[PDB]
Amino acid sequence: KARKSKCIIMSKSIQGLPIKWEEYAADEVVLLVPTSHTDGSMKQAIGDAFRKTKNEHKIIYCDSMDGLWSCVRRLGKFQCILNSRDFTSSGGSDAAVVPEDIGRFVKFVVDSDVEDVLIDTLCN
Amino acid sequence: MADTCMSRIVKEYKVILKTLASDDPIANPYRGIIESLNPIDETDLSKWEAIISGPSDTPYENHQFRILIEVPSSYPMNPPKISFMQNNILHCNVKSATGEICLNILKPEEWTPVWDLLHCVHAVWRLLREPVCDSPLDVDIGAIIRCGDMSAYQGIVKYFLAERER
Repeated sequence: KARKSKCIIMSKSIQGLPIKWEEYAADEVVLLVPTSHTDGSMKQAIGDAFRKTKNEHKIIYCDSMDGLWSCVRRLGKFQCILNSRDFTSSGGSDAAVVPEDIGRFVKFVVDSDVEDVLIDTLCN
Repeated sequence: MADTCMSRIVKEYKVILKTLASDDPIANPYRGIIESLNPIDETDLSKWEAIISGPSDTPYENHQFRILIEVPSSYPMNPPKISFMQNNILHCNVKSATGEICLNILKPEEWTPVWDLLHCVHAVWRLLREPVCDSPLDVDIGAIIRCGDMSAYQGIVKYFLAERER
């Protein structure tokens, strides 16, 4: 019933997930968009699901990764969900996408390649 | 002292009342900059409160801000201590958790007793439209600016202010 505050990094794969976003717009989540690692703007549907409840301030676009990780720090949300497979040139996982620093400001970090786990976390 | 302090603040209080009561921008240059500046408790002239409106074309636009002013008994030889409410604002030069403000003009080196409370609160306002991030109190917001990530800068601030109201 009661969920933790999340900080979701919205690369290609996470935007692509089939999540009913209107269900979560109301909670304490923040969506950080890495525009540096997604060419266009963020999926129109995700934006619309948040605007619809006046929760459009929960979306943060980010020009630079250094900018994105600074946000993570300052927000200090409980969870931090991401998929490191999007930021590497070699398609696999590399724990070197998340600065060694982050363990200080955030309780739980999910870095997942598998769809179920990502949907499991963001939906509790 | 406290006798030379008190007669200053009484002079300032008159000037504050007069200027803020006008709705004409020649007599009131703080139109839309300073909404109110009064002493918290009429009887205690040493603590004061101001409400400012955030500067245009910044992430602080369209949100008011309450400021605490503490006047020392050795004022105006020494500066007043000025600070925000706790967990009220994110800024390079404001330590959000305490409210503390880094304003160069309030530093012992550069304080001129010519300045009064209105120039001070204005100097706070001026600071929101233009931050110095070489010496920041919020290292994280500082490093955002210091990377030219304006998308993040306006995003996190507008986020903070929006959740402040809810």
